[PDB]
Amino acid sequence: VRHIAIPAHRGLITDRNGEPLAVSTPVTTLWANPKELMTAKERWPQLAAALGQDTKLFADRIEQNAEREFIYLVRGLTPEQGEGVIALKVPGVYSIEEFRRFYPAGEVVAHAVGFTDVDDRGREGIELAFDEWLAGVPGKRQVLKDRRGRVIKDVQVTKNAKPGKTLALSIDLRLQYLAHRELRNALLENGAKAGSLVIMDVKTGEILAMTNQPTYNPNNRRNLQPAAMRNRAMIDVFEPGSTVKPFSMSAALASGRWKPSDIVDVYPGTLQIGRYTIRDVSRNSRQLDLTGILIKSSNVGISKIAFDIGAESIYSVMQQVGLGQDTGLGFPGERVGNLPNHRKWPKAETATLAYGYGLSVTAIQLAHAYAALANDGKSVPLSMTRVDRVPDGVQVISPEVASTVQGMLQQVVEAQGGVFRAQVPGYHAAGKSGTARKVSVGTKGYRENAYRSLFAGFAPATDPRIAMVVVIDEPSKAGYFGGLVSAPVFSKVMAGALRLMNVPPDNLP
Ligand SMILES: CCN1CCN(C(=O)N[C@@H](C(=O)N[C@H](C(=O)O)[C@@H]2N=C(C(=O)O)[C@@H](C)CS2)c2ccc(O)cc2)C(=O)C1=O
Repeated sequence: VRHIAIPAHRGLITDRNGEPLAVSTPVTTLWANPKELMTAKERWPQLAAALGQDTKLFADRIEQNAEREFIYLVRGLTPEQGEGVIALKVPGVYSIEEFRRFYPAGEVVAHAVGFTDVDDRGREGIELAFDEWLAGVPGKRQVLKDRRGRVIKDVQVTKNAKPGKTLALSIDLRLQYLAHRELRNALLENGAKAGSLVIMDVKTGEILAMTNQPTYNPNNRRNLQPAAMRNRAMIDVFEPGSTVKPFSMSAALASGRWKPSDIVDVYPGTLQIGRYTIRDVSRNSRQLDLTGILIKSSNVGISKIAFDIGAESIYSVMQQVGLGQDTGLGFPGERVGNLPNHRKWPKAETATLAYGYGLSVTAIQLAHAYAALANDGKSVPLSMTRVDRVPDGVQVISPEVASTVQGMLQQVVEAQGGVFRAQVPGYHAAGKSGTARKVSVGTKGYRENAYRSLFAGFAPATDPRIAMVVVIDEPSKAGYFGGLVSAPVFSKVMAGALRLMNVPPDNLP
């Protein structure tokens, strides 16, 4: 006598509130004993029709396997259409109860959640990451044959399978939906080719939403683009441009060489460093103060400061806030990125670092860096499961240096000539826009037709609760600046995010 393994019930995956994101539904599998089927050949065409198979090819198969002990007829029928075949009473055919995954939210959380293969085994996303947790231990039942090789059902020897454990994600489904809508809208409005949006609780390190475009339906995956399956927020890296200037500025303030009211001469909006040149886009002034360097996004201005304080001070801050650093999440295919070191930093590499080039980070890392800045310089570890206690973070930027930079970032949103489209009705919002040329397809240089539109920020400025990053690849029909393309998305999603968490408005009306 032999065994057939009976599969375990895979553990439920939910959002932070209990909304189901991946549930295992019962499905029927039918197998047969050819030694018995060959005695009821008259019933084969009826059976084959009930299985939706060709009557001849079905017969061909049962014939070739006549001497065999055990064969599958079909895997993964519904419980209704499955027991339809059982009701035909055909001798030699039996049922097994199996499980198949279903994803209620579909493409909205597909990238995060991932999916299981045909055998209900985790293969992408959280399904793969927490596969041990979610799987459980399968059982088994013994099949009992008699004197003539017929199997009997009246008696059953069974070891019950142990069901998998429930997993509550950090993601808020209500907030994911909102984030997914707006990123899709922005991507279609601007004719963009890809995008990512990350929402994080700055206090708990929880990822409240993480969505990407293009996406896919994990319930129907026939013919699928590899590009559509990428969780770009964790799997793809980019040079973050001027969105890392507040960290350069943090290093400046902490060095004791600079104060907010210092002025810097940025004339004529260019700075030649040997065989290469630094350029300011808005060459509208000769002199800017520190806040003005962020507002007008002066690459020349921040470069001069970097020469004064040195790259070592800048590199440390960026490293402490998590840029180019392991997140500790353990997501499948997740990228650490690259924050380089040189022993002795030349001026060119010192400058480009100061305004966010030469380093590569993920959206989740950028959002994590802004969360520390938002949480009074107190970096807290990332989590994609529901957090039951506010964890021990690390004070990476000084509480005072943080408040200053918080104030400065609030100005780039609210001050004149600032990123006014990032403003949130009823809330004081802080953040920084960015526009960056994409790196050349396998060459030293950069593209000049392809841009990445960035906006990173947090709100409310009076007591930051959540931080957000928006990234849009290759906008192509309605401008391309970050404060034009990414900022409106930030504004839209942040507005909804805050009210959904019942955050009190601090900027009336
Ligand atoms: C090391 C070599 N290398 C890499 C490429 N490279 C870059 O791509 N630079 C970018 C660049 O500075 N963008 C700025 C930024 O980051 O914030 C500003 N963003 C804005 C925004 O609203 O968000 C604006 C206000 C306008 S501008 C830029 C320049 C020209 C453009 O036609 C568009 C964007 C460099 O500078 C550079 O030297």
